[PDB]
Amino acid sequence: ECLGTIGPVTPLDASDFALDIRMPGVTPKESDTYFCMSMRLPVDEEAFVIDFKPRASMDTVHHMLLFGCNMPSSTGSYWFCDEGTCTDKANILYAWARNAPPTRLPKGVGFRVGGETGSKYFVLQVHYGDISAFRDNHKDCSGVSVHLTRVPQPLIAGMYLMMSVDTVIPPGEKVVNADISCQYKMYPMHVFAYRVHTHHLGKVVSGYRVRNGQWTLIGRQNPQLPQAFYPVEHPVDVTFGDILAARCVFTGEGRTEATHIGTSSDEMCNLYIMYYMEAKYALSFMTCTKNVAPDMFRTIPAEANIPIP
Repeated sequence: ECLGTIGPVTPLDASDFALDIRMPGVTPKESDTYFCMSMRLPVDEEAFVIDFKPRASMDTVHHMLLFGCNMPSSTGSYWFCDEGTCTDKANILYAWARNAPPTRLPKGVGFRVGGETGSKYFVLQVHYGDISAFRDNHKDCSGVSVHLTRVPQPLIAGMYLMMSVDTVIPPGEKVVNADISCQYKMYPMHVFAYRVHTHHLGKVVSGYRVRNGQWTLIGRQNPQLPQAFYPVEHPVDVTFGDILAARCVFTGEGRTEATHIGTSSDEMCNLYIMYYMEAKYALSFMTCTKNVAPDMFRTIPAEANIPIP
């Protein structure tokens, strides 16, 4: 342990405590290695994550992810995240890039963990991007501190994940569109941040809320930037009756054969939409894996198609 003697649980006032989540002194051998560790919640009952503080090496940490899950992919001290992250759904809670904004939780908003439904584990992913072979051993203890409370929060945060699966990229087609769309049928969620995931053929990912045929932008981004959470300037209310619809733009230029949307020889079109909902009607995760309203896309705004290099 990098000499740090901070302690894995720190009590705060009565109902709160901080959870130092830190790599157990690891040593990366190639630039672009993703290391993973897990931390169990110390409480069995329900708690609320209400804040984070990055503790990343200035000199080499590129990216950090924190997820919430019940079954991490390993039980050893640490592992290579290529192996997996969680065996079950890895529910993303926090993201950090060097020089990207970190996006703070709004006041009164907490992620729900523990209890019957809540994630039992945190898994931390630290991407090292920039390494010298003279570092010998080094020993890095990068991670994050997390502020938890058992004071029930009034708004609860969650992740609405949009995923594409029925789309293929014929090689050399300059522009290929992957569209996603599901009906919204829960209580109101209010969208306040978003992240976009795609492999290297992705050009731009956009996400919208369509209400009575009018599209409101949730967020838009080139997915080859640092894949952190970008804040929504004004949070978008999404409501029973509305449709959520995204739109991944790919290229097949330079490619030999058809690329699919399913490993790193595939592609992916993921849009991670981070929301809050009033506590009594809330849920921590939702997913769309379909395109139920494909014809609607002929009327999608023109900004959805314009590149962001």
